[PDB]
Formats: sequence, structure tokens, C-alpha cells
Amino acid sequence: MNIFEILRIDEGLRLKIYKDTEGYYTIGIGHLLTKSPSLNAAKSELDKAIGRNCNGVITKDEAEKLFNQDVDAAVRGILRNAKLKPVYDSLDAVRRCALINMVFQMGETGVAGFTNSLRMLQQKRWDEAAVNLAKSRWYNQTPNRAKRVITTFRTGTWDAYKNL
Repeated sequence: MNIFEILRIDEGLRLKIYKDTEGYYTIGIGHLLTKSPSLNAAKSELDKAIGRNCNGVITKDEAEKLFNQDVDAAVRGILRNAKLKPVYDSLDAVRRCALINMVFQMGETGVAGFTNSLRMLQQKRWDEAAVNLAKSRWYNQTPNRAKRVITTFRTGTWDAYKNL
């Protein structure tokens, strides 16, 4: 299983503008368009992102294009972040997917803020980090998805997504 597949599972795929779990305008595979309340603002950002007049709808290919860009961006962001890079470099390949998934969801800034948990991952105290990570707004808001990432960090396997 790879990052693309895991994220495709956690975000879904929507070809029309929709509101994410926080009420923000999104399209494709978790591609945030805007945090503004205006649909026009969103359709505007949409057309700018795709390079065409979309009228709030895109194609599968266009979604996949945004998705590759976003994943790429997440990785790069991890690599350039002083708090994140060291954690990421210390981890195994599976666990690296878990960190990227959180960053894709919440931004580098948001993740860089889990100081305690990051330290614990770095030290490879899996159980402790899993408990610490659960004590967050992230977990309370999106519990099922959070459990999937968390078990991934805890077990170092893809079992949580093997059901799915």
C-alpha cells in the first residue's frame, strides 16, 4: 500500500465542489480550495487551479493532477521543515506514510505543533506516542481517520487500511 492509496481511502474522491468536514470548499481528493464562505470565491480558486472555466466540476484526470501536486507538496513541506524532517528521516517506510497523511490533512504548521508526540515518535516509543496523539482536537473531530493513522504509527503495518 502506498501513500496515494491510503489517502484516496481517507479523503474520498469528489468531482464537484463540496464542503469538507470543517465546512470548507474542497474538490477532488481532499483538495482545499478556500476557507471562505463564498462559493464564488471557491469557483474562482477552482478555475485558477485547473486553468479552465470549470463551473464547479472537474474530471478524474484533473483530480489526479491536483492530487499528485498536493502529495508532492506535503513531502516537500516535511523536508523543509526543521521540526519535521528529523522525525521523518528517523522513521521506517510505513510510518513515514502516517506522517505524510497528517501533514496532508492538517498542514505542516498544524503537525509541527505536536511537539510531544513528535519527540516520542522520534524516540520510537510507539505506544506512548499513540496515546499522546489521541489527546488532540484532531482525534476528537475525525476519530476514525485519526485511529487509522495512529494504529499505523503504533504497529508499523498497514493493517488499519487492510480492512477498507
